[PDB]
Amino acid sequence: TNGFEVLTYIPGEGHNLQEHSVTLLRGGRVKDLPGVRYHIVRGTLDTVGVEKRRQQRSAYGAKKPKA
Amino acid sequence: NIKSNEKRLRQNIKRNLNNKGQKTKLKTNVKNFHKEINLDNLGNVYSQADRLARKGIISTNRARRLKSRNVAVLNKT
Amino acid sequence: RMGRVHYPTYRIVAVDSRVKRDGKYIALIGHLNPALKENKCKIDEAVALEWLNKGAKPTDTVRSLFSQTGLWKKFVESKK
Amino acid sequence: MKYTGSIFKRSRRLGFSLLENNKEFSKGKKRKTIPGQHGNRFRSSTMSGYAQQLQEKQRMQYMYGITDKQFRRLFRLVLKQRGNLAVNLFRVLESRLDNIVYRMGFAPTRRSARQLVNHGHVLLNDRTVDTPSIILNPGDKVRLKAKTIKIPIVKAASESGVVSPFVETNNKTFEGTYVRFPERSELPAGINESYVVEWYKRL
Amino acid sequence: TKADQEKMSIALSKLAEEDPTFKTFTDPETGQTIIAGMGELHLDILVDRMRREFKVEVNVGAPQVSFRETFNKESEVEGKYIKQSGGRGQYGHVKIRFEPNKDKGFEFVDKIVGGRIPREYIKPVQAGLENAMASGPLAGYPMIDIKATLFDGSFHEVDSSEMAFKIAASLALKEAGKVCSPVLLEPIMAIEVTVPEQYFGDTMGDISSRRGLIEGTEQRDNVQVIKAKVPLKEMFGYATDLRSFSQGRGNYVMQFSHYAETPKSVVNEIIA
RNA sequence: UCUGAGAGUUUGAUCCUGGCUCAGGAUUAACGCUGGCGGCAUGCCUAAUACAUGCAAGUCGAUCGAAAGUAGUAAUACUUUAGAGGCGAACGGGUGAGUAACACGUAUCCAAUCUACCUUAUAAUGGGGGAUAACUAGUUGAAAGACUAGCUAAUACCGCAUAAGAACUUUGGUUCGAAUCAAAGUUGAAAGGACCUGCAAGGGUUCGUUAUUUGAUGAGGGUGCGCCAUAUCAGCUAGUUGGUGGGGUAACGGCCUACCAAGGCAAUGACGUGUAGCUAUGCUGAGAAGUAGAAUAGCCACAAUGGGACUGAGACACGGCCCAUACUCCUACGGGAGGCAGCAGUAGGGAAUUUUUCACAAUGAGCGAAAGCUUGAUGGAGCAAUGCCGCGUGAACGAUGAAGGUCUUUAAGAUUGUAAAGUUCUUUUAUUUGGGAAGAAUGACUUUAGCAGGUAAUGGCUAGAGUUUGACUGUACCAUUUUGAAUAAGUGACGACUAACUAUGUGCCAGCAGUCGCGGUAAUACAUAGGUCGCAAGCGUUAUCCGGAUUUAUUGGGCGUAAAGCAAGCGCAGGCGGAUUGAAAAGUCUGGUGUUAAAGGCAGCUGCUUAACAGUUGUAUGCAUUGGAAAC
Repeated sequence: TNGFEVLTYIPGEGHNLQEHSVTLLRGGRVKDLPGVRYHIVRGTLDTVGVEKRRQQRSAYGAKKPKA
Repeated sequence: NIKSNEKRLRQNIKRNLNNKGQKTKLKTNVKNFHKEINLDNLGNVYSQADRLARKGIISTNRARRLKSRNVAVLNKT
Repeated sequence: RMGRVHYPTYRIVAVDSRVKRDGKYIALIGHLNPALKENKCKIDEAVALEWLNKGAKPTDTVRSLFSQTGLWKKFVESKK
Repeated sequence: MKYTGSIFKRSRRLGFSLLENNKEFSKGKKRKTIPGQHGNRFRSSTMSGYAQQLQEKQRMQYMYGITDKQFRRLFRLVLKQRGNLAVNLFRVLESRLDNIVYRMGFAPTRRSARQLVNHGHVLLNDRTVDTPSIILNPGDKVRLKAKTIKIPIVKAASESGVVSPFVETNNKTFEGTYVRFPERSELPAGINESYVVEWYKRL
Repeated sequence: TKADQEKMSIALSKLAEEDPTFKTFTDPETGQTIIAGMGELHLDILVDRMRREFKVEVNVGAPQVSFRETFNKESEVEGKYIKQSGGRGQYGHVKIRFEPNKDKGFEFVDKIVGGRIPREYIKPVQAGLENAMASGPLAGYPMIDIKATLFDGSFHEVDSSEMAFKIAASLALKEAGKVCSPVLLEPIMAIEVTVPEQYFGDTMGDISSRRGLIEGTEQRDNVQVIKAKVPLKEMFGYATDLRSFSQGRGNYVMQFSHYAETPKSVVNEIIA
């Protein structure tokens, strides 16, 4: 919504990003690409997460470990 | 909200007119004294301006300044 | 009030009736705790005389307390 | 955890016990190795001073059933007064209600004492006590609220325990009095308290 | 507009929370609002209550739906992977006769009897077809329940990275897939219409115009509840056409019958 | 008693200069998973963007005329306000856009300032006139109202006279730019109300009016020093600078004006530009210091934007007045009404930060003599894991390890694990029944007695008893108060950095990450399973400032080869300097005094079951005067 527009890296197994979707951008850094220092944090207004990852569930937004 | 502000809205206008009248007669006496300097004019100025200085129209500081500046030219004769 | 919710506080403070609470003032006369009232109050008994002698009479809610302490008796000596 | 509900694992991993030794009663193998499954020949991956400092910190903390943030709060209050803070930390920690409750022979474990205290089964200074987070002062007694004196556990364990030398009690009326501060050479301990003092860098 | 869609969603969630008189569906086909209406007036009330209050510009769209796919049984394909990349050798040579079936689901058949390709290299490329069965060679229409039989294959002993296999799997399947000229599979449904048997002429004519099979009536002993086989591609307008033909006296219910073979008049519309 | 933690990384290996990250605390905080409970604290950082509706300061009949009512032929006792008049609306309440400057902070001076209302004493409260609202009448209209004639009253207004003291000018006493004290000329005061004693008589009593005299209060005014960056901002400035005369301000002054005259400030950074509420302080650091200036408190700033002015002691006024501008609302289109950066609340933005709440019980304010009235200040409630803190999901017996998972992958056995199965005890919390306080002995009212200048009395002050005020709360707390462990666990990591390892799937692919980097057929580094550890009703994730970091080095670094000694020289100003003596003491050293608010840092104490907290007892740099010391 502000002036600058930038790149980001999509984490997690698979993805739910095709095109034209609103999402949440968070600070960070990835050491594989030039200038990509942003993270699209999953579990946001539109993108769903890696439904399974119970070891890491604060990131890669997922529910509680299966009952 | 407010219920009696219009009271002061209409109250001051007539009082302001009265104060304008007092100020105008004060200025008339001052001009009369300025036309020619003599004791009777200064006495009339005193008798008609001390009452104004009594009430809250012109503070006594300005009245004292005015009479000092008048008695200066009175004593310049 | 000042201090703590459900545990009020009001310092007996010398001030003139011009401004709000907890602001500019002149002297700190003392304090009273209404949370435990057993006829006791922090009063200097000397500076309050100077405060009373320069106008600015204290808050109306302390007159009975000062009469209990014994300040009115020595203050009304001026009008005697 | 304030109420772990499992202490034998900690005892086996640490080789220590809150009591003298009662956490090995031959219910199967009596093994002093680490619990779980990590190999009986492995010990650890990092064994620096940090590791042993942390190990002693956990030992001391879990010997009392206290949380870490409250431990830091206690250390902060300890920094107020000065002296030999190494033994002063032990002295202040033992001043907690349940510690002296065990030192009174009232109940074998601090967890049992906490369960007794919280449910309203203890009286002190004519006020009901529901927490053991009370800084005990020299010259204070503790009643038992005689309505709840009918607890079988305390009645049975009053005589079958050991009374610390810095506390007294008229166990016939089941009321005890704090005599003086605890000492290092009178209580069973071998903890390197200097490691505890040095480890916490929050202050 | 995308932001228009966002604020429309924000407004319609509240509208559904306040006035329950319609539903809202979002399908993963392309992203479309399937709304429940009562004639055009319902959607006019929708757009009015949206634009006069929320200050939204919006234009309604046409019903967009997909179709399943099934192509002719080919004979051979020539999948080649030639490139010097990856810091090593990249290679792959795949020949598959691709056989769609309507009896069971997907199953993989290994016709590499001599073992010219390793077993450990089969399972990924299998999944590649299973990851390529979602997108066809024309537009991505769903390939459902299709069998794959690896007739022949070859690789490089110290080269031919594994991914290239599945990378080649989509390549050749496209080429012959273009040649195969696939036929569509349309979702055929059943329409139950209760009619007082006094306006059935218009309804029956509209159903006939909508590519259906009608040669009579079947009545519930006092009122006729006719069942008609319908294609989904044109029923949306047919809703209001039937509504106006019967003066709104006759309603219906939609149920999922099955997927049926398509004529050429449907497949000639597969691409522009 | 008090004051300083390291580790990783460039090379075959090593040293060195230098950079980055991790190991620390924290908030005006958010995101994902969750999820007992109390207290305290906190809750638009962005759009000073608009704002629906109601509420946000009124009061005085013991001030006045007019108008209704209760009962009473009349007089009347009381409740009311449409209006006049009096006081107060200039407080309190918020918001940080402009302002980089005597605005703020600090010590000060007003031989330049007013100060109603409160404190002190005093000359006193004399006498008349004309007034106009409401009301009555006539037009207009839907109301809205306004317009036009008539009558009224005062503490409203304007005159008549008396003055201690004041003001003004001459004469004489008199001062470290001016002031004291005498005689004289001149000149100006108002208004009554309530009550008592009296037949009337007058007098007294209470409020209050006017001229004073006192302090205090509050505000204003100029200066010392301190107080952001930028030289890719070299000259800025014309009421600007100064004399004279007048005007004017509350006073002093180009503050304004008429004439005359031409400097002021600057390289020690004007001026221009960018940014910004300042201060006590929050946080970090041992400190010198760095960072932000949320609550809270003081100051100024503005009140849709910009100009003005009246009112009053106090304004150029958050919700007074006029105009212009932009915006917005209503209208029977004649004309009107309006400003939530007051309280909640709505729109929009943003990732995002509360309910369109109960009462003046406590405090304050305004009026009133009081019963009292207004109080969106305030006291509360409620939402909000937003933070801090206590607090629970029980406790004690109970196998050669129940079943089973997992592992041993090869079973024999280990492990999950006294956890469980089972036994006993118990109810914080939960559910039910009862009692149920403090916060308020504050203010008045009425009966008693006393005090005082005083009287015939009535009124003001103190001592005594009774009337009561509680929104919160069925709160807290407890009670043979019923039942029963019952109603209550998560989240990150497990190669090393820094704590804890194994199996299966995955074959430079899917995928990881703050750092080193793992994965090309055995991944302890991916996915997952078991187990383990680090915190905890929270846990982790990104952003901010600090520590680490002597990584802007006064504390506490360098310039030969790594960045860095100008190409060299002459030198303005500045900075720094041979020895002896004297004088004062410009700083310094060292006393006293006054000033550095409150709250807050730190130490002790006290009541909150207890810590969290709050209160109290002290402490805290700096400034100016004053006396010593004269080594520098």
